[PDB]
Amino acid sequence: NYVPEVSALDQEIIEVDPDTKEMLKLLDFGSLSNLQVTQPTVGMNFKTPRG
Amino acid sequence: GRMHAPGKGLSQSALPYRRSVPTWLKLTSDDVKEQIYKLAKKGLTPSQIGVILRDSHGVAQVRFVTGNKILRILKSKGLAPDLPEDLYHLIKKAVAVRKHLERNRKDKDAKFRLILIESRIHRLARYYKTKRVLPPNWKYESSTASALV
Amino acid sequence: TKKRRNNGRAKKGRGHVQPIRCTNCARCVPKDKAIKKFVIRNIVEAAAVRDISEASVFDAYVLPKLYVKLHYCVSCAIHSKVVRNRSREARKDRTPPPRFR
Amino acid sequence: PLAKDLLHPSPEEEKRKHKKKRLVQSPNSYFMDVKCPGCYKITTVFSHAQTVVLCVGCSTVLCQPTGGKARLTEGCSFRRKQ
Amino acid sequence: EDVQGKNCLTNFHGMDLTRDKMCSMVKKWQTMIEAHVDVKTTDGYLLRLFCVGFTKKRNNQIRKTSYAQHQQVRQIRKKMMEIMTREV
RNA sequence: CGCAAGACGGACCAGAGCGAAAGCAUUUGCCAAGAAUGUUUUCAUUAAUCAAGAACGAAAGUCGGAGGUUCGAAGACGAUCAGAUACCGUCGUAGUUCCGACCAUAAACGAUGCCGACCGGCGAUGCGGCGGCGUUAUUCCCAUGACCCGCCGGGCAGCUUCCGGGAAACCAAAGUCUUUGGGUUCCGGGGGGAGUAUGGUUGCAAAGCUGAAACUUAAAGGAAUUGACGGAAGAGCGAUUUUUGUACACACCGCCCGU
Ligand SMILES: [Mg+2]
Ligand SMILES: [Mg+2]
Ligand SMILES: [Mg+2]
Ligand SMILES: [Mg+2]
Ligand SMILES: [Mg+2]
Ligand SMILES: [Mg+2]
Ligand SMILES: [Mg+2]
Ligand SMILES: [Mg+2]
Ligand SMILES: [Mg+2]
Ligand SMILES: [Mg+2]
Ligand SMILES: [Mg+2]
Ligand SMILES: [Mg+2]
Ligand SMILES: [Mg+2]
Ligand SMILES: [Mg+2]
Ligand SMILES: [Mg+2]
Ligand SMILES: [Mg+2]
Ligand SMILES: [Mg+2]
Ligand SMILES: [Mg+2]
Ligand SMILES: [Mg+2]
Ligand SMILES: [Mg+2]
Ligand SMILES: [Mg+2]
Ligand SMILES: [Mg+2]
Ligand SMILES: [Mg+2]
Ligand SMILES: [Mg+2]
Ligand SMILES: [Mg+2]
Ligand SMILES: [Mg+2]
Ligand SMILES: [Zn+2]
Repeated sequence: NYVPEVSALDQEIIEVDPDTKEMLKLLDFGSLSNLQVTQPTVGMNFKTPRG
Repeated sequence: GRMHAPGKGLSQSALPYRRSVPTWLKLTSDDVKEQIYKLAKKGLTPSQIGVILRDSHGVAQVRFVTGNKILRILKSKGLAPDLPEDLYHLIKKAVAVRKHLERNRKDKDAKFRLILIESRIHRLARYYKTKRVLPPNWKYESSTASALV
Repeated sequence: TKKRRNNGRAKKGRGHVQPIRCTNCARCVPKDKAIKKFVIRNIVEAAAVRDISEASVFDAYVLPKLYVKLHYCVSCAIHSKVVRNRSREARKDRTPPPRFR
Repeated sequence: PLAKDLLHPSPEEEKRKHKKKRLVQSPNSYFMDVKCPGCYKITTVFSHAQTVVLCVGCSTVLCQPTGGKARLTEGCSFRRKQ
Repeated sequence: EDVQGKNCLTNFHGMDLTRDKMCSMVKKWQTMIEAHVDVKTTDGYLLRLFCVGFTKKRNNQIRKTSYAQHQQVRQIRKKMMEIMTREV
């Protein structure tokens, strides 16, 4: 039952995507100060090259 | 599916629910009828007239504006062809295939397609005889076909 | 009793496929059914590589490769052991054997 | 699955279906007002036109037909109707 | 072409590629386009030129094959023929 | 190093495309035809399946012309063998190639008629259209090609599922069948005799289509299981629970075909 002194979930800044921010806003949680919006990846290439 | 092909396509037109002429259209029924008469005198089939009216003059559906179809307007005016346009096109295609086939005796596919086209011609001719659009003696003969169209 | 769903060939949506000749026995076998093998090897073998690299007049002269396309009928493929029988469940697996180490 | 309101599809559901497979048929086409820079006349053009549309006043090619839609000539502006 | 006292003098007669180069150029999931022309030089030499090209896979491409449609192949072949004609 | 003839279009070539099916692959041009997609065009029931009757129809085969490279039925030889009149090797005639007339048969197979409706997911792929960040080429600009992410419609298929079927093998059709009726064409009635005899009809011929009876027999046959052989490497109705094939089960010393 090892317990750290501080929580690993505690972060002064948490990075979110704009879509996550919109989802939070729809649930009237857009006022959080810990959130930081990061620029999404420009290129949409997430699939393994078929071959 | 197709009458003479295995294909089962679904491509066609979908008319809107509303039958009312749109507000922006400034044309009257008489002006549309005059345009139809001028296009017919120029020598255009009703299908081409409808295409031109749709593309250029913003006339989506003449039956919605004038209350009548193109062929009925032509018949009332008297500028209507003796035989229907679709039968005319079928006979013209049969004539073209037969003219090609006489110079190419070994083209069996042309013979097969000519048989199919003539079957469609016979179907349409029988239908038009039933409706008395054609006299009950009109016959499609290969020799006469060139003079017919 | 059908043994395979594809009838042991790769014909789909067509009627006829031109036949080829078995490299081993010269039998006529349809091209889609035949067992194909692309062989890329060295002209000189392992010992010949070291024996030739010293007698060459060039520096770091690359030895040419041999490219061959081989076609086999079912009997010759099975007899030569390039193809083996598999279990009823293992027949369906059409992944190429893991030659890449 | 096992629970879907067929009477009230969402607006995005009905724009994703085939035009004939909707609850009520509706075309995907429209009419537009087009203006060329040379000449001031406004011409009504169907989106899926099949003929070359020429400006009556000044004989300018407004659009060229293609497989799906008609492409407007460079420098021509258009606005949808209604 | 001529002998000048223990000196054979040669002239251009042809050009070709090695067997392994051609065998390694041809691969299975792409399109090959070939063309040939008959062109006469200004000094009377008549030549027959052959050209071959292969379609290239894109850097970020996920599709296994790289096939050109028939009209694209015809355009490419015509572009080959005109360039080979205008350079001889 | 050249010349000549004839036949075939390798690799690219894929569970990819086209065609009613047979079938279809060097470049270019001409000729006619076609599916799919797009459509706020036109006609307005014109449609589906089909006795009679027609067009096409691999290979082989037949009759006239032209060519005959390769291969090669028949045939002559050399081997092998107890014996080979076979398999193997050397030659080699019709044929294999083109034109004009016949022939209408294939395991001509998806061993699965066509038209229409409904009933689960997933990822690709070919054609057309629609939308959208971003990389590349047309020196600039749109725009058009090559990629990338999606949507829709036809098409060839694949994986998965206690949708439901079925004797099972398996099948998203071979489902929506004792809770049995959407339309329609062909077609089967234990195993042999036998697709034989005869009559008719078509063909130059070979043969094609239609097509019995007397008589004989208690089984023949399908799918799957456990064994035995081989000159091979909780779940199922239920039997039942190294791979593989089997027409064997008195289990290869088996079974079985024709003189
Ligand atoms: Mg029909
Ligand atoms: Mg259409
Ligand atoms: Mg076949
Ligand atoms: Mg195989
Ligand atoms: Mg097809
Ligand atoms: Mg080639
Ligand atoms: Mg009949
Ligand atoms: Mg033949
Ligand atoms: Mg023959
Ligand atoms: Mg002869
Ligand atoms: Mg022999
Ligand atoms: Mg020989
Ligand atoms: Mg038969
Ligand atoms: Mg088959
Ligand atoms: Mg059958
Ligand atoms: Mg698809
Ligand atoms: Mg396609
Ligand atoms: Mg596309
Ligand atoms: Mg029943
Ligand atoms: Mg019986
Ligand atoms: Mg009996
Ligand atoms: Mg138990
Ligand atoms: Mg049980
Ligand atoms: Mg066996
Ligand atoms: Mg078996
Ligand atoms: Mg057994
Ligand atoms: Zn072989």
